[PDB]
Amino acid sequence: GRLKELREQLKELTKQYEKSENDLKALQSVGQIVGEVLKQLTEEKFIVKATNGPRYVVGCRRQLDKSKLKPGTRVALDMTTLTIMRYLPRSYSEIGGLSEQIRELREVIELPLTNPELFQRVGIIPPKGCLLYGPPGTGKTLLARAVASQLDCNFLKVVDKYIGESARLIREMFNYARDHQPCIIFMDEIDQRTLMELLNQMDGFDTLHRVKMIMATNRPDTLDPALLRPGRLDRKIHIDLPNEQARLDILKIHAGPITKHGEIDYEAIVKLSDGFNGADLRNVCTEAGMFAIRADHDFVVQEDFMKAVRKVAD
Amino acid sequence: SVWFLDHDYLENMYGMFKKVNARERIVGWYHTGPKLHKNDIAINELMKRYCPNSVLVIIDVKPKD
Repeated sequence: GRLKELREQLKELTKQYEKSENDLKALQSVGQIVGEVLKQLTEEKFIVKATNGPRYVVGCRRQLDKSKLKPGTRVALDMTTLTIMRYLPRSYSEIGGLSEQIRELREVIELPLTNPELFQRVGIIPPKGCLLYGPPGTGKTLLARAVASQLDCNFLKVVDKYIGESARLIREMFNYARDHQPCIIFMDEIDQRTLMELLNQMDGFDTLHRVKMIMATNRPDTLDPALLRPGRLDRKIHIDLPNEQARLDILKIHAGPITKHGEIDYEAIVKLSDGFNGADLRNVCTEAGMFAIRADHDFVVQEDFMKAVRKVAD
Repeated sequence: SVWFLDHDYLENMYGMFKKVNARERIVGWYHTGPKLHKNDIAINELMKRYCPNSVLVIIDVKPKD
């Protein structure tokens, strides 16, 4: 017994001493100044700039793999010789009836995303994107992130020009987008010679990677005839008019994640208020939940929805 | 077979050098007398303890060509 602690003690005696050697050895590194490879002046020397601003010319130390040190590459240089060292780069249907959504949109979004061989054999460049238009909110604000669900891939939301940074950033993120072929760029709420210049990126500027850049947004008031011309904008999809039954389906979908008695006359509620909008039905559900919170009702009583329906109708 | 490497002096020099230069550490031993005296093997064994793979370097005071 008296020896067991001694065994563990030994591990301790080394442990604190272990750090001493690690601390002493660590107690000598002088660090380095971080900078970027501004350009490859020569296979032996290159022009770099430290984050502080000054620009120098340095060289690989032993083997810095110039093949991978293309113009622009973080590297830390010692402030005694300025040499290159370690380099380190630093719901499918939430709108009820979506037959319109799961149809033309699907057939024009995924079809050009799978078999480029089909079209190139046809000799026709695949359509690059389609435009959706109709009621704001349900058709515009909603079902916008849902496209990722429909395609099951993460998308990028892109909200004359100041300096042209619109097109500049579009291209600069285009490579990232192309790195993920299934990814779809969704420049919703997109809104001279930037929109028209915006018509030139799609033709070239790395647009041969099988991605449908759907310019689907009613926000732009001005419509470009060249864009709607076949090719660029293959076709236009009009957001369907809610029929007050799709409203019932939307209410049911949103009624899902809600605790309630169950005796909900959903048809009565939808007839009470014509929200007409999936976000309006979301607000209806939220207001019903709030009314339930009043008086501390874990459930939601029938009249609470009706108050919610009436409130939104205003 | 009469060879001595003061352990105390070796350890003390080791410690001093590491204190002034952490990155350094023993890598072997060196001796003169170009004709490698037969004792070398035995001595190397001692170094094998201090370093698992300790190399021996024989240096010449007078270089010819």
